[PDB]
Amino acid sequence: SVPLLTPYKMGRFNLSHRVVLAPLTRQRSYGNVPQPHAAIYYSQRTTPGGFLITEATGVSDTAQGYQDTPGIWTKEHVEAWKPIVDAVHAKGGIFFCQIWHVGRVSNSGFQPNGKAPISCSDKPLMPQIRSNGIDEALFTPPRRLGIEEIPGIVNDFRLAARNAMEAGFDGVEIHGANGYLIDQFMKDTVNDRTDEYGGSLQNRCKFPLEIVDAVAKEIGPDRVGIRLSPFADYMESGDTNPGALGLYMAESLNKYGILYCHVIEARMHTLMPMRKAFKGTFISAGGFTREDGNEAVSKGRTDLVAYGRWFLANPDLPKRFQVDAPLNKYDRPTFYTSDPVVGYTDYPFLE
Ligand SMILES: Cc1cc2nc3c(=O)[nH]c(=O)nc-3n(C[C@H](O)[C@H](O)[C@H](O)COP(=O)(O)O)c2cc1C
Repeated sequence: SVPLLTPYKMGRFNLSHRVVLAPLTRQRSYGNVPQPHAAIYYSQRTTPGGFLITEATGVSDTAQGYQDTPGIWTKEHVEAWKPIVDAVHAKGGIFFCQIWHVGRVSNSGFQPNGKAPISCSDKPLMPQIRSNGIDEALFTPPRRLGIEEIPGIVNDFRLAARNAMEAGFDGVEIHGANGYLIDQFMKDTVNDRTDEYGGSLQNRCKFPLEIVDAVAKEIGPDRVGIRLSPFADYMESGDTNPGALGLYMAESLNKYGILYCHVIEARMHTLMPMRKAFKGTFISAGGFTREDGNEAVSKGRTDLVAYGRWFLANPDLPKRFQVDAPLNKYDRPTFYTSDPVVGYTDYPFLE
């Protein structure tokens, strides 16, 4: 009866409902290592046939810009993620690992040898902001990547995709949104390169398309999604022509025949052109209510809807939605704190 709670077939996966766990950075993977507490967390949010996306997961030793976000670039990361994946599988979840590199959204304190964060350009991020006291930028201005270094970062994503499979994930979500490394190349206010990776829409999408290319070759395009936010400007990532960026990307990922395109809504024409252009599954995110999502599903505006904050705060979100029970309030001050339990796995199920 309830459109959000109607099954849906995502390529070769059968989903019981359309209520997806959005990727949610929780900063509790000590030392970039996934922790057994995450096994409880994602397990609590699993339903048979539910689709879950992990928090963003680093592709390399320089992919990090916050403390305690997990990697999947070492054999060690692989082994620690296995029991988390298995717990999700035990309750019948389809579980995709979202893979990112923060690029310029970082500092020397997060980089090996204390070196500069890397980006498509050397454009400094929030220059008005310094750390407590020192006249020193909070976001250590980034090093512009040599074109000789770009294939060996695009390979970093190919390899993280490989290690996701090793850990047993069903698939991978490429984090091409929110002002991080992939979005940095795509956005015209950030990418001012005068080589083949910059200086034009096509040049600017070369990077993401190379990444999609290498991941889908590694693991199969049928296990590959990408997240885009062409309309956002998180971390100074706005585009002067966001409708064009969006359409060119959605159109351009058709060639590759990947599984899904997952897009964050603007401040609300926008998502539709991308949806009609992209032939596979479409996932919409950003400020959905139950009723917003029921409506988007029934009117064919999207196939799935990712909920981030409400799902964070309600381990049984899909059930609650099935029934319209009241939701737990989300406690913002513990989104990003570092306790294994508090504001992480102590949001309650329905009495
Ligand atoms: C605590 C917090 C962490 C997040 N971490 C990520 C991230 O790892 N990757 C990502 O693509 N989006 C991230 N998001 C965005 C969510 O996936 C989602 O798009 C956003 O919360 C808007 O959806 P909502 O209205 O359901 O909360 C995060 C959001 C919050 C609140």
